[PDB]
Amino acid sequence: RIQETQAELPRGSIPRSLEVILRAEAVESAQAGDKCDFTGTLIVVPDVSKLSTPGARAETNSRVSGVDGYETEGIRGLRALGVRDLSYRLVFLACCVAPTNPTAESIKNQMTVKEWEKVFEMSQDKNLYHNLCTSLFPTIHGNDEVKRGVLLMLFGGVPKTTGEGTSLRGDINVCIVGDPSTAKSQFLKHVEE
Amino acid sequence: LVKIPGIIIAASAVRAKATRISIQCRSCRNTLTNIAMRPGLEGYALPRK
Ligand SMILES: Nc1ncnc2c1ncn2[C@@H]1O[C@H](COP(=O)(O)OP(=O)(O)O)[C@@H](O)[C@H]1O
Ligand SMILES: [Mg+2]
Ligand SMILES: [Zn+2]
Repeated sequence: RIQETQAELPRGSIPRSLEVILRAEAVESAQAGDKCDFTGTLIVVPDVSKLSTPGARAETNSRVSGVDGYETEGIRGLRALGVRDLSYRLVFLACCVAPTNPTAESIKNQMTVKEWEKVFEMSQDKNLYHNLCTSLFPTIHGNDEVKRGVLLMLFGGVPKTTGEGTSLRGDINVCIVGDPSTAKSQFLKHVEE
Repeated sequence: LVKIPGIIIAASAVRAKATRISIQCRSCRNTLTNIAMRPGLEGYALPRK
């Protein structure tokens, strides 16, 4: 199942939902929560309980009439002429699925030479501690402690397990309490973006 | 349609043949009426339902 994104919403409208079908190799990809582009076809599939009122329907061209004792009444007449209700729904078949915007060895191999050059340039800078604070939060004034804490939470720690069957946390949790208008929701919005 | 001469040597008795028939149901006593029979030496098969 896929959903229309927020940027495509018109005034006062709920996002549209659509069904996508994957066949064979393309079945693997497109996990839940992703934001992806699809390329394929738009195809019509029949439906059953759409018509509570009579609508378009099919029949046979043969000019056949009933005989006494076998008169083409309701049920028998409909079954004899092969009448089917024409109901339909729209379904999308996908042949290509891609990310809208795109195991350490695998990550290293995926990156190109220029991307790896940029990564290495970033790696050996002490100002990485400072510049990352200003880059993610350019407009918010002060509160550098909160920026450092949020960056540390983003990078996170290492999880471990012990021999007795217990487990140890590797994640970090952060709480912010403040007076009104102290840019408290701006950090949340920036991290969401 | 054909035209043929001949000499008649045998003639059976005059009998009765039905052209319109009506039948009745055993249980609800409903009726089917005014069923047209075919001319000539042709029969008719009663319905079952
Ligand atoms: N230190 C700051 N630097 C820049 N803008 C600020 C700062 N403090 C407050 N603001 C502005 O004031 C508003 C604060 O509202 P908000 O952060 O939603 O308050 P709260 O999160 O406490 O409900 C924001 O729109 C923000 O633009
Ligand atoms: Mg707020
Ligand atoms: Zn009956």
